[PDB]
This record gives sequence, structure tokens and C-alpha cells, in this order.
Amino acid sequence: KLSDVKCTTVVLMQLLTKLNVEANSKMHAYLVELHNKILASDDVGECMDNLLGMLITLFCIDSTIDLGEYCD
Amino acid sequence: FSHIPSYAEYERAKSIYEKVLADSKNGGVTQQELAAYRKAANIAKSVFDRDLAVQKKLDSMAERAMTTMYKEARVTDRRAKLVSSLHALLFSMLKKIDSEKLNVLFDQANSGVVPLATVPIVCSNKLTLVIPDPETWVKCVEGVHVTYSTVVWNIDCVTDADGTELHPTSTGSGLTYCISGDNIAWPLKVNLTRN
Amino acid sequence: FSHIPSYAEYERAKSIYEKVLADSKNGGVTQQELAAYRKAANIAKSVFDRDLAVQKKLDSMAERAMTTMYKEARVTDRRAKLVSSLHALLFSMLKKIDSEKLNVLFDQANSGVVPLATVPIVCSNKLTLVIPDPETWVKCVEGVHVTYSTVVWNIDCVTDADGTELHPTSTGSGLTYCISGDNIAWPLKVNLTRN
Amino acid sequence: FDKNYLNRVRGSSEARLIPLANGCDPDVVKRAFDVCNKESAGMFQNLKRNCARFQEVRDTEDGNLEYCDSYFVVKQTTPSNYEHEKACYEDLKSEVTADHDFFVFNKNIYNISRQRLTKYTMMDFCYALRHFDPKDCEVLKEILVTYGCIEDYHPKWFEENKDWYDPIENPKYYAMLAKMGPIVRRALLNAIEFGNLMVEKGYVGVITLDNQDLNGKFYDFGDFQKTAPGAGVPVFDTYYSYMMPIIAMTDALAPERYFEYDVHKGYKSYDLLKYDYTEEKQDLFQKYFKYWDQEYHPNCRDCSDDRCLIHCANFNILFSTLVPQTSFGNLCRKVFVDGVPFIATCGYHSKELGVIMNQDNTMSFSKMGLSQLMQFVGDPALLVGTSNKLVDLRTSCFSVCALASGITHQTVKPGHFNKDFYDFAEKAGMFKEGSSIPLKHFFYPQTGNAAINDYDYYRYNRPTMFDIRQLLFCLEVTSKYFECYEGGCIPASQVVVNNLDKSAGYPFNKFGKARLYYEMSLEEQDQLFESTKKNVLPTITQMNLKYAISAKNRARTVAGVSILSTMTNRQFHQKILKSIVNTRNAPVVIGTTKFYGGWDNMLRNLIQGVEDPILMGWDYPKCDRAMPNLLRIAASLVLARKHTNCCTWSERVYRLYNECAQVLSETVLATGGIYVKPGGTSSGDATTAYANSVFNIIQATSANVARLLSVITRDIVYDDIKSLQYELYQQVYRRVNFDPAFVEKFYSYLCKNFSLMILSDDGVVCYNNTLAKQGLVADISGFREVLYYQNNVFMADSKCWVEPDLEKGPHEFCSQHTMLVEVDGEPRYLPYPDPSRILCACVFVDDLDKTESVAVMERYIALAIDAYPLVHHENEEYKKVFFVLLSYIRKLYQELSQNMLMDYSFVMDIDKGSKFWEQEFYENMYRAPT
RNA sequence: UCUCCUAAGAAGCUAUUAAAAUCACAGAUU
RNA sequence: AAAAAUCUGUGAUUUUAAUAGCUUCUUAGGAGA
Ligand SMILES: [Zn+2]
Ligand SMILES: [Zn+2]
Repeated sequence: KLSDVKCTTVVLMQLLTKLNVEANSKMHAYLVELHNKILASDDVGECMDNLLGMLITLFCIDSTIDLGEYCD
Repeated sequence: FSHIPSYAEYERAKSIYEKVLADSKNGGVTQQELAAYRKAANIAKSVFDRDLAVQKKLDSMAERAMTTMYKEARVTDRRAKLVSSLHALLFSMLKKIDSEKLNVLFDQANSGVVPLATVPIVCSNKLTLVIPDPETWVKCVEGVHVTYSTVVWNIDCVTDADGTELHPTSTGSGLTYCISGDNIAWPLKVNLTRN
Repeated sequence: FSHIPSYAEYERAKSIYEKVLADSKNGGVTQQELAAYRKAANIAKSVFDRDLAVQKKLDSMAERAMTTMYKEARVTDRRAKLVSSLHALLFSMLKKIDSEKLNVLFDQANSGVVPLATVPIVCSNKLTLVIPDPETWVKCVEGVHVTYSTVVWNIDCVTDADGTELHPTSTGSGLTYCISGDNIAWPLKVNLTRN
Repeated sequence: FDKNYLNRVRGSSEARLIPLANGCDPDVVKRAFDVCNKESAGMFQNLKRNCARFQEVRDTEDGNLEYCDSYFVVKQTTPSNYEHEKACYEDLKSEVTADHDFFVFNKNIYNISRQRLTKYTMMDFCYALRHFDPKDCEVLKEILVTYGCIEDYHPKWFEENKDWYDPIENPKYYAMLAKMGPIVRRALLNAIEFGNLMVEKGYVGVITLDNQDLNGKFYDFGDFQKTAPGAGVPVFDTYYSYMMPIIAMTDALAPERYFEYDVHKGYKSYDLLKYDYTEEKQDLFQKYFKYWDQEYHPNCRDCSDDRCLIHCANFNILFSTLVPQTSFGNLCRKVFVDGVPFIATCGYHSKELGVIMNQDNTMSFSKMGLSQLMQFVGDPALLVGTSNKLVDLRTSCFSVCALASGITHQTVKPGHFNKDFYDFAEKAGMFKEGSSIPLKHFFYPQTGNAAINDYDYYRYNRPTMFDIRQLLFCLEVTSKYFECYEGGCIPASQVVVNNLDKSAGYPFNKFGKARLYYEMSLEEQDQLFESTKKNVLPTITQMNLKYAISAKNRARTVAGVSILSTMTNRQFHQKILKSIVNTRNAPVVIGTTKFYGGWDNMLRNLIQGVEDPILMGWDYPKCDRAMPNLLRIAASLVLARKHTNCCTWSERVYRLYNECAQVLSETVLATGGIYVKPGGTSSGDATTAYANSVFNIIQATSANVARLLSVITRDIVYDDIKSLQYELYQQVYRRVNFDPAFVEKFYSYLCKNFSLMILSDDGVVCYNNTLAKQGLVADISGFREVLYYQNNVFMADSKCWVEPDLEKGPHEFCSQHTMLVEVDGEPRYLPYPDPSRILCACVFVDDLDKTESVAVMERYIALAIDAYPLVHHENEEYKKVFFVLLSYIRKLYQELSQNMLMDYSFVMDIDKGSKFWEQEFYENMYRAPT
């Protein structure tokens, strides 16, 4: 189950980079910190919280229309 | 299939040679005709060195070229739809992770409460939410505390779309804002902070 | 295949043999002349094959020479283009040397030699300064004039990492730059200018 | 106990004392010595039994006794030596001599009382700072505490600060040591004064460090023999040669600096256009090292051979910490182009070597060809001279200019996710809870500032001296390893380029790659290289980030050395490089193949011949950043030692100043700014691996010489090494020209035991354990001590291993574990990677194209070749790491064949003509050829 | 005086296998 | 905008060596017109 988070975080970071988050020199550093902490950890308890923190930023950058599809 | 006929003629020549050599038991002394048959069969066989070689080379070249074309046509199609592919992959992966936390977060996001989309998120201790309707407001907040994610946040200031700033209502239990929902317009912008 | 002259001789020998072997049947088999015709045709075929092989082997030299000359032409063209580009770059970077300052820098040199590290320190008129933290900005900027070494500098602009621009805030004593806010992304690249 | 003896020892000093011994009996203490006589030789640590010691005490203002460090030592000796020392002290009464006092306490006891000596002499300080171990560190803490070198000291300070001994993790370290500078400066000056006094009074004898009390006063005269007044021969050949590294580890000569630098307010007023400091290094040398009995040429122009060059460069490295930093680098001159003035180089001024002037000079140019234009453009002297000054406080390295485009930030990108294989692996059962193959080796991004944050790690490179005697003998022994290789210069037409489509550095990379610049007519490449032997051609260097799988989170960088460097360094070095690559069964492993039964040959050749073997290994923390400059110069000279006939000495000096100016002191161009590289090897420089290997051999030989010299030769059981150790000290210190008849013998001893296997930075050694137990060979703890003062790093034991059981093979060499498996009926070693790496290089890919599995089928065929030996592994969870790859290649081929039918074609011939998804193709890659 | 078969030397042409060299792509290590 | 080297696979061109075969001149052995 840990590998699932460690593999979802990389694709999430790829999506955020494709969304042109590198323009901000403050948000990018915080996101990189979260991503590195998720990758370098072992306890899924911390990885899940850090992944949720990363995901909170996704809505702010771009209100993805697909937000209503994952529910079902 | 154009190469098979050469194989058929070679086999026919070999069979004829076998038949003539088996029937011609006297060929041991009269080996002239036996040698002639052997040489004719050999000439029939020799066609392979040319026909099979050319066929194999041409087929290999054509297959290489066509495979390269197919690989290019596949990689270009893969690259054509990058961002939508990334979204689909991310959602398919999130579906795999069984965690009620992310499900609750996504349900709340679909409800109508999301970051303000401006003043980008920069720290782990601040947010800015929008609460569309009184129903989700009552569902989420409780007096001074709100729970957007699994964590509990503390409210600092509340603003209305017109810019007027709201204030809490005195009550024995504690500060409250619910009554103001039915008397003021929507939506409300709430500046949170980590607890 | 028919381009080589020997092919015509081979065809002529074929025709002669075919005609003679049929014309000589009046006297019977006549093995004495049949063997001579066979040997003549065999020699003709051998000579034709040898000449064809020699010509085919010699053919590739023309292609090799053409490739060599084409490569030489392309390499000389690329050399010409590269030389033009290098000349343009040199004459572009050599256009902004103020001869006036160079006429005084070498006046004080130890026999007309000055280490390269001290050319911009005595000739330039703008100092690009980079500050990575408020703890350094407070200790270096010193209001609006930055003093480095012995000279006194001014400030022309202040640019952050994002690429935006900070602006001064007027006060009673004079202009100042607002630092230590949470909305400025470090480092700050300050473009000074000599007094 | 007796009180009369103490009362007499008190003398007229009028000071309090407390006995330490129980009476007239002597006292036993552990002190370092420097002994060389007809029976022993070395820097050993032996017990002292000839002296009784009393401690002075004083009354504090608070009324409590303070146990000051002033000691009274009362040595006891025979009447003959008593009279001899009395007569010697009759002279040499100067202020630099500790106050003696001669008396006889009883009819049989003779005393030579020395008053107010400090506890530890100079030799104890030098020895403790040299042979440093973090579990017996009292001798150094008791010195640092007393002389106030830790300003914030409070009781049990060392308990809270657990990493006070780590040079690269305690930022205050060097600032903690620098407060010892005055003591060493005083020691040197007092040594010179005492030498002058001895010469005047006419005494010939040997002076060593243990003679000098820490206050700086000499305190015993047993060995001195008188001679004619006015003619004396003091010898300090081993006083200076042992403390040489500590004069630059503690910044002894700091008060001599010619400039004052404040990190925020810049240099104070000083002379800005002076470059020739040749007339001041000589004065400093005569002021401090007056009694050094060898010549010293400030400029390395005049040096006679590649040994005097090292000897003088060692001194220049110390004396160049005082010259202002804006004085080194390229010189320049004013010339004209058709009447338009500009700047062009006219020499070079290097920290380690000295001033060099070009042999050709011109003051006009027109119709310039391609070679001259390239020389002008690539030379930094025209770019740095026409651009704005730069001052950035993010880095400690000097910053000389900023390009027109300004400073710009560059980031790194994350790695893609190859789900098409992750799902298949999960279906096969690779990823499950409690697995023995956790995921590691991810793709790590970096923020904006990484480009310079990583380059800032050059602050670990500091100017370090070497003790020239030991370093020179170690160099002579190391050069013996490279005695069976070809060497020389080759013409242009014979050069060979591995790959031609690669960047040509700055600014050439704008117009094309190396292919375009290699089209120059050979008559021009030859002219360029030949003119490099009579000129110095400085060039710019880029610093570009790297992007590859790595477990460590830190970024990486590689230097893109410009084409004007490689184009000539290839012609210079390629012959010996290709001779190193084409040799087998030698300490250098570069060029040997891991496949086809090559690994077993290397391992069974390393182990053969050594009695009682016990392998080991070591790791250099930050080798690239922290490599001292002198060792890089030594490696370059060791590789250039093979030009006996093709080049003269002067050309071999100009070539070394070209290599130094192009690699060791680059004008780095990192992130829109031009800096000055402090030192250390650049990864992208030509012949980096071979220079690293030579440096490794030098370090491994020093780690053995130092340990072999520091043992009590009186107590060596073996009668063959008991004489080799004695001869080694005399051959190293008490002689000037090395003796090959002994270098060969010592190299034979060092190759019979302590075998070696080296590849750039990696290494392994199987050393005779019986000797290493007795201290006669450098075991693991014998490398940390040498790295402490020859590399300025602490080699933590967590980075080293030891494998006494040979049958299990090396723990890890070249990042591949070793295992023993029967092949063809015999036991042979096989390598096998870390399965996590193989498993996590298929899931993550560095480009979007590679995520399409069908298009890169060859990636898995190349990955399954290297992961085969995991089939033999006992752990059942590792065989899947290979069978899954086989099944995946089969699946890829089947999918491609089925999918290609949409084009109305059949690939059945090639499909069934594939042997790659079977075990036979790979199994034959680890079998010795017939 | 000529002709058929057989063995060898030599000249040319076909293919199959193995090694070397040049060119292109891809992995691993320092 | 992506450095200096070593090793190993796959594909394309050339030469060499061997195997099999074809055509030809010469010599030698067996016999035939
Ligand atoms: Zn010298
Ligand atoms: Zn040479």
C-alpha cells in the first residue's frame, strides 16, 4: 500500500509541473518539499497526510472539470 | 508465397533423381546418366541461393521500415494528448488507493468548498475557502472551527462578496456565525489557520 | 548488364554457336568440330564473366569519389558559415569596450599588465548584487545606498526570483525598500550603479 | 614521602607546588617522541621513566586553589651526562631556553631541574592532530580547552556537541583551530632564534619537535656535541617536515595577510594592480623557514625536475593564502585589431605554481584564421573584461562578472510513471506487504536555486600543505605502479574520438557540436597543440545539472570543459590512456569486462598470493570537492612522467600550466555568472578517471608509510621487517635523493602483502591480517588518520566494511554485490545488482516516449542481461525480479505482433525468430569463452 | 587422331557459417 | 541546456577464412570411337 502512494505522488507532481507551477518560486519549493518527504518516508500515516497536502494545491491552480467524475 | 514454387521444383527434381537412381540399379557401372541427373538436381537446387536470399532481404527491409513507421505513429499519438492522459492516470491511481480521507476530501470539494484560486497556497498553516450555501456551511463549520480536510482549522476573518466583513455572535457556548447565513448574501470567504 | 562491350561479343558467340551446331548436322554429329564450338563458346562465356566482374568491381570507385567530393564541399561550406558566425560574435563583443577607461587602466599597470580579475573592478560602472535573506539585506543594503569596499553605490532596481519588481516606500527621512514581508520570494537581485 | 626534596626543588622561584610522585621516585607518563639512533627510528609513543614532575598551584582571587599548567620536571641521570648538560647550559642561556637548575639531592641522586614547562610538548600536539581517533582524544581536548580555543566552553561541552571533530559538519571547526596560530608562529620564530644561537656558540646536534615546550622554549641538550666556535650545524630537516601540515591546518601565518576582507563590506584599501609577489615569498621563507636546507624558487619556471616542482609548489600553496585573491588568474595586455584596442592574455599567475609569461607576443591582427578566432573567443580575457561586476552572497567562491542576460534560475523535472509495467509487476506479485524489495532509486526534482546551491559545495576545498618528505617518497613508490605502460605524444591523425556529437562548451556550443569543430584540417590541430607547448590557453567552463535515477536527494553537476581543452589533452594523454585500457592483471581495473568470466578473474587475481587475507574497502567523502590541489598536480605529473624524448622540460612545464589553467582553476560559468573555481577535479575534464585512480594509489601508499613509520621498531618480532622499518625512516627523512634499490624493495613488500585493486574512486584490498594486527600494515583505522590531514575529511566507519570470510567475496565493489555459484562444475564468483534498482528502473522512466513500452523493447532486453545472476540467489524473492522481466519481454513481443495486424501484415517470422524471452540467451553471458 | 568418368592446380560466379573493421540506436558503471 | 571514459547488446555496409555447389584452361589415372 505504501508503493501505491509513492507511485501516485510522482504522477501528481508531473501533473502540477505540466500545469506551470514552476513560475512561482514559493509554491514550487513547498511542493517539492512535500514530494521529497513523501518519497523518502516509510510510514504510510505521514505519506497519506503529505499527499493530501499536495492535493489541496491542485484545486487552487486549476479547477479541474473532472472533479465530479472520481466520486462515482 | 512466390518463393514456395522454387521449393516445389527443387523437391520435384530431388524426387525424380531419387526415383531414377533407385530404379537404375545398373548405374554403378554406367554412372554417366546418374551424374547427369545429379547435376540437373543440383542446378534446380541452386536457384535457392538467389531467390530465398533476395526474398529474405526484401522482406526484412520492408518489415523494419513498417515497424519504424508504426512506432512513430504510436509515440506521436501518445504525446498528442499529454495533459488529459495525466489527469486520467492520476484519477485511475487515486481510485486504487483505498482511503476514506481522500474520499471525504473529494466529496467536500464536489460539494462546493474549494480554495479561493487566488493568493496561491504557500504554507502549511493558512488557507482561504469559499462556502457557497448555508447547507454546506452548517455541514462544515462548527462555531470557531472548520474541518475542510481531515484536520481542524481555526477561523480568523469572514468576508462577503460585497466586501463587508462579518463578526461573530455572542453565545454561552462560544462564538457563532450560523444565524448570519440567512440574513447576508453568499458566498462567504473564510481565512483559516492551522490549529 | 549489356552496357559492357563484352556482352555483344558473348551474344555474337552464342548466335554463331547456335547457327553452326544446326548447320553442321548434315554430316552427322561431327564431334571433332562440335567440341571446338563448345570450347569457343566456353572461352567466350568465361571472358565475358571475367570482364563483367572486373567492371562491377571498378564501378564502386566512381560512387566513392562522388561521395568524397560531396563531403568535402559540405565541410568547406560549414567551415565558411562557422567562420562568419565567429567573426560576427567577436566583432559584436568587441564593440562595447570604452577606449577612454582602457587608456587610464593600463597607465597605472606594472609595465602594461593587469590581472584579468581587476578589469571590471576598475572599468565597470554597474554592480549586480544578489541578496539571499533578510539577515543579509539588513546588514548590506543600509537604506538606499550600498557601500561595497570603499566606493558608494546607488540602487536602480530590485528584482525577485519570480521576475517582478519591488518598489520603494517614501518616508520622512527618505525612500526605503519594504523587506521581511511574507509575499516576496528571495533572493533579490539588486542592480546598483556607481556615483 | 619526603618534604626536603620538594623544598630543594622549589628553588628560588617562590612558587607553590604539590607532589605528584610518592617521594623521590620518578613518575610514568605517556609522551610522543621523535627518536633516530643506532637501535630505533620512528615517531612512536613510548613511556617516560627518567623524570619526576611537580605541579605548580596558585591562589585565586576567590580563595580557591587553581591547578595551573606550570610543571616542574626534575630529570635524573648519570654524573657524566649531568656534567655534560651543565656545560652545555653554561652557554645557550638565551630567553628561548627553559630555566634549568642543577643540584645533587643525595650522595647518589643527580638532578637537572627544568622550571615551568607546559604539560604537552609540541610533538604531542602534532602527533595527536595527525593520528586522530574519536575514542582516545584526551590529548587534543586537554590542549584545546586550556588555550581557550573553544570560546563558549562550559563543563561537559563535548557532551552536547557530538560532532566537534568533523571538518565538513562543524562550521566553527576551522575557526576553533585558528586560535592556535600564535603558538605555532612563536614556535617557528623561537626555533630560528635558537638555531642562530647554536650556530654562534658552535654546537652540532639534532633538534626535533619534542625538544620544544609548548610555550616555545627548548628544554634538553643531551645529544649536542661541541665544536669550534662560529661553526655549527643545527639540523631541522625533521622539525619542519613533521609539522608542515599543521602550519596550514591552523592558519599559522594569518597575521601576515596583505589584505583585509569583510564578507559584506568588501576589501579595504590595498594595492590593486600588483601581481608579481615573487619578491615577498622569498622574504617570508627566509623569515620563517630559514634553516630549511634546500633551495626555494618562488616561480616554478626555474625548477629542475618534477620533484623540485612539487617541493616548491608545496611552499607556494602556504604562501599564496596571503596574496589578495584579485591578483591571481590570467594576466592581460593591450593590443590592437586594425586600430581598435582590446584585451588579450599575456601570461598566467597561478596559486600553486607561479608567474609564467608567453613566449610569443604580437601587437597587430588582421585576416585572422579559424584557429586564431577560436583562441580569441574561447579565452575569458575578452569576455570578463567587458561586462558588469558581480557580487553575490550566496556563495563563498570569488565572483568576477555577470553576463549581459543576467542571473537566471534553472530547475529539474520529476520522472515519469510507467504504469503499463507497474500493473504487470503487481499482478505477478512483485509488490506486496512485507516484501524484501522496497522501492528506492526514484527521480528527484530540484528547486530553482539548486544550480548554484550545489556548486557552493566547493567551500570544502581549502589550501592544505603536505609534508614534502613523506609525500615525495610516496610519489616515488606510487610511480612504480605505472612502470608497465606506454606513453608519449601522438600526431593529430592518430587521435581517436569515442563520440563526436557532444557539446563543445561555452561559447562554442552556440554554433555547433564537436563534430563541426573537428573538421579543422589536421595541419591546424597540430599547430594548435604545438602552440599550446609555448603558451597558456585559459578557457571557460560550464556547470550544467545532471538528470538520472539516484537514491540520494542531493543534486548533481558536471563540468562541460570547452573544446580547446579536450582537443589538445587528447593528443597529449591518449597513448597512456589506451595503454591503461589494454592491460590485464594490474592494480588499475579500468578496461576489464564484467561479463564472460571477467569478474571471477579479477577477484581470484586479487586474492592470490596474500597470506591470511581479509578484504576491506573505503570511501572518500566528497572526493570531487575536497581533493587537495597538490595531489591533482602530482597525479598529472605521474601521468606525464612518460615523455622522456618527445618533449623538453620547459614544454612539460607549459603543458602543466595549461592543464592547471583549464581544469584546476577554471573560470566557471554557472547560472548567468562567472565565478572562479577554488580547486579539485572537474568531473567532465579529460582523463578524470585516471587522475582519480592515481590519487587513490597515492592515498593508499601514504596510509601505509605513515603507519609503518610510527611503530616501536625495537619490538618487532620478524627480523626482516624489523630492518625494513628502520631503513624506511632514513630513506624518507635523512636523505635528499631517493634510492631505487630500496624503492623496489619496499614496493615488493607492499605488493606481497596488502594487495590492491583500484578503479577511479572504488577500491578493495586484501591485506595480510597477522601483520595488520601488529600495526605493520594500514588497516581500516589507518586510512581515517591519513585522510584527516591529507584530505580534510573524516571517514566515518559507517562507509567502510570488512569481510574476513573470503568465500563470500567483496561486500560491494562498483555498486554490485558478489556471490559464489558453481558454473561448469567449478566455483566462480558472479556479480549481481541491488534488485531494488533493477525493479525501480523499469517503473520510472525519464521521458514520455519511453513510457510507451512497445517502442523501447530493447530497454528490458538490456536490463535483463544484467539482472540474470539473481536467479542463483538463495532469497526466493529475488528470482521474480528476473522471471517477471522475461515474461514482460514475451508480452511485449506478443502485443506488437498482434497489434501490427491492423496494418495488414504478419511479423510471425521475426516473432518466432526471437530468443530473447528464453533463459538460454542470457545464461551464456556469464560463462568463460571456450 | 578424338570422346566419357575420376584427382589436383588455377580463374570466375553463387550462397551458408565464423572473425575483423566502419556507421546508427539502447542499457550499465566511475 | 545537457560533460571525460570503460563495458555490453541489436540492426546496416565492406573484407577475410572455411564449407557446399556451379562454369572454364591445364596436367595425370581408368577405358571407349
Ligand atoms: Zn624549485
Ligand atoms: Zn610529449
